[PDB]
Amino acid sequence: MTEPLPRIQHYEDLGLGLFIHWGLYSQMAVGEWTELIHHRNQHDYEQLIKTFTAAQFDAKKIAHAAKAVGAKYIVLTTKHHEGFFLYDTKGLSDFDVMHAPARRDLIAEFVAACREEDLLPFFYMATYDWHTPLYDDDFPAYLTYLQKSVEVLCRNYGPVGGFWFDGNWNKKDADWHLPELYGMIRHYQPNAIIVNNTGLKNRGQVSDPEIDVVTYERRTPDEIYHGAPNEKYVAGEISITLNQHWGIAANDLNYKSPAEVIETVAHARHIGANILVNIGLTGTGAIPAAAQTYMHLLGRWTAMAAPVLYKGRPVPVTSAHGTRDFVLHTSKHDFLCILDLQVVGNDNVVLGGEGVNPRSFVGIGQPIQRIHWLDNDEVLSFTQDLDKKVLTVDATGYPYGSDWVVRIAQIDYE
Amino acid sequence: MTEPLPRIQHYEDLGLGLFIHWGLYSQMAVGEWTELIHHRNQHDYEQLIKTFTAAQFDAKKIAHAAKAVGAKYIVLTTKHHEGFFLYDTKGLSDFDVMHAPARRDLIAEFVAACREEDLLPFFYMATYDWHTPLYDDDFPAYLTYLQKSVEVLCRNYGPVGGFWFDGNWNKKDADWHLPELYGMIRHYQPNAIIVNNTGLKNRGQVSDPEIDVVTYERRTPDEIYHGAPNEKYVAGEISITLNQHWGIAANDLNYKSPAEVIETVAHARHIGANILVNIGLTGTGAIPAAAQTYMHLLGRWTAMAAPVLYKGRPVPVTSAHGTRDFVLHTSKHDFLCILDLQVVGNDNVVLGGEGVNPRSFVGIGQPIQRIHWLDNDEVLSFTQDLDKKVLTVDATGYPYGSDWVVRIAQIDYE
Amino acid sequence: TEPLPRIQHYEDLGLGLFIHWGLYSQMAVGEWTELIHHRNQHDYEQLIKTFTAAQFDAKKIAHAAKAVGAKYIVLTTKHHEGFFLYDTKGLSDFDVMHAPARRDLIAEFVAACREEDLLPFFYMATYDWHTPLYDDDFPAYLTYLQKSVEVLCRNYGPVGGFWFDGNWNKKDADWHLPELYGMIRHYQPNAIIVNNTQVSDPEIDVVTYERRTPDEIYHGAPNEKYVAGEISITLNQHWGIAANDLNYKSPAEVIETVAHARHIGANILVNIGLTGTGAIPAAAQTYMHLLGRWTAMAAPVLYKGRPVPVTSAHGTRDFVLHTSKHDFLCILDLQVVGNDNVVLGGEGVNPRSFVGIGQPIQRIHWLDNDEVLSFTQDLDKKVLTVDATGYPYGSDWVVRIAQIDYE
Amino acid sequence: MTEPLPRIQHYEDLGLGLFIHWGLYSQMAVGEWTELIHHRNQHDYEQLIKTFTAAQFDAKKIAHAAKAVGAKYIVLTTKHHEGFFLYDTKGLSDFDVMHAPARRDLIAEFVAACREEDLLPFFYMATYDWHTPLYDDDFPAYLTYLQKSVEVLCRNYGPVGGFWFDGNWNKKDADWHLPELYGMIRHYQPNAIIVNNTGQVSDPEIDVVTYERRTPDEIYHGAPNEKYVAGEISITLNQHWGIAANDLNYKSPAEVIETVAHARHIGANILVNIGLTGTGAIPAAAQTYMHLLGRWTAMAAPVLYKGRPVPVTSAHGTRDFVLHTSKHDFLCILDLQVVGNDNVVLGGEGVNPRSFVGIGQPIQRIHWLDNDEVLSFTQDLDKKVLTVDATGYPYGSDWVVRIAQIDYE
Ligand SMILES: C[C@@H]1O[C@@H](O)[C@@H](O)[C@H](O)[C@@H]1O
Ligand SMILES: C[C@@H]1O[C@@H](O)[C@@H](O)[C@H](O)[C@@H]1O
Ligand SMILES: C[C@@H]1O[C@@H](O)[C@@H](O)[C@H](O)[C@@H]1O
Ligand SMILES: C[C@@H]1O[C@@H](O)[C@@H](O)[C@H](O)[C@@H]1O
Repeated sequence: MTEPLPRIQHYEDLGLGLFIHWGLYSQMAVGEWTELIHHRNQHDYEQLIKTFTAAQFDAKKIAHAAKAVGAKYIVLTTKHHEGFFLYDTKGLSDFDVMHAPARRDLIAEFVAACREEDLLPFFYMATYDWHTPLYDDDFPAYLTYLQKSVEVLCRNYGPVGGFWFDGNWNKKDADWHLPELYGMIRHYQPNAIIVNNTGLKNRGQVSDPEIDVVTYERRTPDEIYHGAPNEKYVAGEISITLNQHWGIAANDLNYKSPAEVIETVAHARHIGANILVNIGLTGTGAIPAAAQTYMHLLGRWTAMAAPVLYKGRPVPVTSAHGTRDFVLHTSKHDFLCILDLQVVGNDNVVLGGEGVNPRSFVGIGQPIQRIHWLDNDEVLSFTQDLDKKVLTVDATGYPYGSDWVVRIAQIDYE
Repeated sequence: MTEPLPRIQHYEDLGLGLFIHWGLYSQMAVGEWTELIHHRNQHDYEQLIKTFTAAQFDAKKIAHAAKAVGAKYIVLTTKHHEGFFLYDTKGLSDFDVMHAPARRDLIAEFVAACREEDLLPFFYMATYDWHTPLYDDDFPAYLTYLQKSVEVLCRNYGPVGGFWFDGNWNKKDADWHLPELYGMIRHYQPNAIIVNNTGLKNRGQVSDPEIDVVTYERRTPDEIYHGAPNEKYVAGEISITLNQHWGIAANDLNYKSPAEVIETVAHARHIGANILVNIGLTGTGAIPAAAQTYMHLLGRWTAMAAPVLYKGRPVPVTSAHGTRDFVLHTSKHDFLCILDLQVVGNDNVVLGGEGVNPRSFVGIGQPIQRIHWLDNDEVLSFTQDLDKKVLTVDATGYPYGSDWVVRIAQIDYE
Repeated sequence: TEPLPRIQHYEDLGLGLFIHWGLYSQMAVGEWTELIHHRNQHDYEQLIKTFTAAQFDAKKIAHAAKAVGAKYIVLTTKHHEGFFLYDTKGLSDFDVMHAPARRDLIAEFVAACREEDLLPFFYMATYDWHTPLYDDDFPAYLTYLQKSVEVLCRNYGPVGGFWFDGNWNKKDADWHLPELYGMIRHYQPNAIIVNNTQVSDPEIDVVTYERRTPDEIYHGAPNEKYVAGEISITLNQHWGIAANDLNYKSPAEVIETVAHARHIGANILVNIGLTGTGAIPAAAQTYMHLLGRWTAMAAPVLYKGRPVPVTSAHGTRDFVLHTSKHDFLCILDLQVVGNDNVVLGGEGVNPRSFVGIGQPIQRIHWLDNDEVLSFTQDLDKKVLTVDATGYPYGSDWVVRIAQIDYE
Repeated sequence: MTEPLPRIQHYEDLGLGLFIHWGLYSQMAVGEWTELIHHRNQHDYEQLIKTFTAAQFDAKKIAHAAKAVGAKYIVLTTKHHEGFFLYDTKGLSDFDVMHAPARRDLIAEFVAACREEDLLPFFYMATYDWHTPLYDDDFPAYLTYLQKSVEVLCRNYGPVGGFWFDGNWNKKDADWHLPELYGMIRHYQPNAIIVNNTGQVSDPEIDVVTYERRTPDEIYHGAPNEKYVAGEISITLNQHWGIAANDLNYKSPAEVIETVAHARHIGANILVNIGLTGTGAIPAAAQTYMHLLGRWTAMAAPVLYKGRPVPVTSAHGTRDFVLHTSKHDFLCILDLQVVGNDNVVLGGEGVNPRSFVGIGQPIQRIHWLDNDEVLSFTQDLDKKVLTVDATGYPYGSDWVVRIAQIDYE
């Protein structure tokens, strides 16, 4: 029964973010966990620092691509489990980009590029670290090292959109000293969104009062947890990757369809969450061609969906038996999100979408002036039963040559 | 009881072809049927000839891309329903590429490029034509025009891999004079494969003795028809497009997953058919970026599957209850094609593929020396019951960093 | 093309009861036992000596048909095993007159049907395992088959129909159907002829279909004779009784299949296998009582209702049936209504739509309890949307039927 | 992770029980919740006591039917939400069978019948009660009334197999004084099984938790260092527990068999429910299900009682599973077809390899329980793989869940 604090309300309006995984692992192109899962010799793996040139990393291109896909923030891996830092740690560690041939603070380039495009920069930081022996040998000292690495991020790069922490699940029973860590963040970055990824086995959990967002990794839940009754509201976020891996994986051919990606983005909004779509950069920091294809396709959809994608919120309006349709609410309009439509041919050439296609909703109590598809402005016919709050629209199929996967009709009230 | 003629045997070894739709419709990017389905003014639509530059058509790059994806032939639209010819009709018509600014016989460039890459060139020819008034006003004269247009293709381009006719379904009861049309083809191109697409309502029918291949458009059948029992054997072919349209359609976002494309290719081989994977070129003749992504991903799979994709054939060996696995036979080996595998993590991090995974097959009666995955040469453990012809393998999951969608194990016999 | 009167009458029957009873019934391991279990023929045929029919009461069978809402009964007069349940008058010694029963069972059956206003139909297997003629002299077999049918055509008065089964065993043979059906037409001009095998002869009235045929059935060519259709269901996996077949379908599935038949424009036969001595088993009685509650409720539409070009909205299994005065919405996948405290699933407003109704509606009500439903129409697009309320607590009809009353 | 108490171990060996719903509601045949859900006038509904004759209740027939179906206990509704008691409450209430024309202690008849058949009598008791005003108007006094009603059951009927409490879910936040209620039960009936249908372990004295029918995974047996608790699932034949004449939505007999097998697989007991008629008879429809289930449980007798879940999984895409006794393993195999022949193809004809992972011991022989046919098999002992040719049913039979006994070397 609490409502979101302004910065959280601002976060929910972001809607869609791009997740970016890039580290030393990227050179191998066999997934970001390669060092542990393939049981590599650490010394040999860590030699990858010597060929980390970042020769194709262009933060401007990345920010441009995020803008074009309709993303409003980017979460970049500043340090993954491998423990290599993509920024200047100022003497905290020698395992950082300043000790690689790249010799560029990549996080500085990233934040400048985000600002030029009006995107919020978010920093992913692994809390489970494979590089520093402090992790197992002196946990209290490890917490200090982690906190210092975050402190550098809080003080050297201007205002930060958010932090995305990951790895506390590796030591479920430890005292991670979150009030000190989060408190430090609140001191230097009062407006930052704090996310703690509590991992696959503990979905929806709030690990500290300072947490703003709970995560659902890889897969969508049925409902988003918004925090205990009477406590601070926390937002939710789902994250998906295009194939089975987060870092680039050259021989992972198991990509989701573009259509499924569109349905997952719409679905997140339906259940009241943001969604992160992940891409893994190449070894040298380029967006791979495959990811570019997905971004172009999703980008066509998000441009069409712009009136509702950001401000639209769940509302107690359900769809009729046997359909996957749903409704989103802004302060001026309702929007019918309609799935499973077909292309329209003509009476001679039948594509599937030709016949009258009544789609009903329960929970709309106000007389409607008009309804129209966002993609082409066609006006739909509809009937209402105001007492039972029933709306029925004839959801016409796609014009030949197009197929939006999730089609959106805007409702204009009297 | 008949066996395939040599040319048809050669056809079945092709396995995979690339279908290419390119015409005036391409400039509009709203599907190849746009002229009819969107009720365009014919005069105005046909003005698209004036901006047909083919400025980005490079037959060499196209043939190279076909070779890299593992295709062994290409079917190119020489004339679609719109009735515009991509070749020099030598006085038959003014509605051809020689009267467009391109001024290049595109079919000549195509055939030369195919030959350099050892690909068979196939010519798609629409028999239902929206351009010539002969079609409705004087059908007998239309048949003469169609036959002459095919005759030009038969005499001016060297040996032709095949012809892919489409549109007889528009007049199911007409006499199309197939003996004369196919007799002419047999005269000039005795070795050509003749395919007649009998359309969605008439799957797998033989419209003349000269037909070599029956088609199944868009969708896969349960069984491939090989002709009436004592008659000429005919091969089968399934055709699929990446989204919902054959020509390019910019706002059709409803793409199939790469994984489904891989499964459909494997499936086609399982049931004893070739498969055509379709791309629509841009207005100026380029392979679009999205199609390139699919070709790169499918290309990794077909390179791995090369030992079996071409020579492999269906064999009476079935898989155990509840699996989608199947077997292909070459003269030296059997190959287990195994679906629904997961990635292998480790003891600590579980991804799904870790446990022993017994997959059984019924119909293998010969003792086996060894079994190994094509992708990494790992040796699989197995047991046999020779009397009941049971084989059981432990189908290990993918090494982290990879996912082949359909994984293939080669059997080596004693 | 218009159905002949007898075929129009047939389609109004709607539901029939199929009865399988033969020597196989004594073994209670399915009607194909002789062939599938590779039994010694001589030994199997000895079952004639214990065929007493001690518990066969044709009146109880006719009563069970009436209670289930069936309008005809198809009885196995001779199955593949080749034993005749009637007096063949010298054609064969392998008939009920040579068994201890010593009763013409078909005569008792026809009298019982008549008393209950039901049509008697005779199943006759054309694939026969008894007579050596079948393999050793096919032309003479056809004569024997025809004679056995002739006895049925001439000794019992007017018959409802004949249900032939087995031509599929020899798909390429000449069965001499014009002679066989011509003989039937001579003695029994009004009888329905069904062939369980596509139309194999002009005299066929009804073809059989697979119970899961999705689409409305084939009625023959535009200028040809109209042929009706029929689907069949058995309660478990076997037609004759099978004591250790526990794989019974749900009553709900049986109800759905009966409704589905009407939706695609077919009759439906529900099968029971009698015990060795001719009794209806207790399990079959349970199904009859449950289906019988449904068919009594559905009576306004079950007989006269016909398919009509009105489709249901996306993701629904709902369908419409038409009589001359009314349309009926047949609505599936409803839930029971509890309250605010006790949620059973059927509580919320439940809009179910249909496309193809162009006339203004006065009133719509459920057949089971007369509750009036609210609805809206778009007459131009022919859309109807009803609030299909869920079942009153304590009931669940599986297929619920709403009658439409027009203005 | 501790070992079950003797009484609980004995409970798990019961395997299958019959649930029986019978009360005043039965006379209306529109479900057991009719009084509340149909918003009936309380005074008028409660008049049903005057026609409660029990004229067709025969506890002996009920116990016989339970025995024949292979059930080892019966849970009878002694008082449902309607609040009418099927036993002599000895002055606690006038709304009991002694004030109805029946004038017979039905629970006494029930316990005697169970004993003659070697079945454990269990008493269902609704804790959510619609009759007494105490329930809403004076909850502390209600708890006393409930406890007294249970006390009568604990002192007047000899040793009681168990109690099956239902209704605490109506007031999830209330203090139900379970230490006192269960403490009283422990005093008079130390060996009784206590089940609380929570709609979680609500008190240390609970022996059995109830679970959903469709629970996929092996059940929760209590926190790691604490008392082991058993599990139980329930199924009814249609949508209602009391009789409901116009509820035609019956499950298939096949689904009932699969649910019984499934309960064993997850390590639970299962209750199959029947609702008696107004006058206390088993309806004909219920009899059909019991005859069918009975055929299956008689065949499954070697494993149904003593069989327990074990870490042996089935191959990809099958629903097969394994149960373990001290002498044998049993393969429970689903989705088989009938065997015809080459000419008449019924589906079960081909070799049908079904695999399991987790068996590490060499096997001597495997055979179907229904007909003793010996199955062929191969093993890979290092990877613990077993593959059997699971032959289809002989024509004329179909067991739904077929069971193969494994005999070890
Ligand atoms: C988003 C994912 O979440 C974590 O749990 C990591 O282990 C993965 O590598 C990835 O970063
Ligand atoms: C392969 C497809 O087949 C035909 O039927 C054409 O009408 C389509 O446009 C396309 O070329
Ligand atoms: C109705 C069924 O149909 C036939 O084909 C027979 O072979 C069956 O035994 C049964 O009579
Ligand atoms: C077994 C069922 O369990 C309870 O929750 C009751 O409310 C039902 O009526 C029935 O007794």
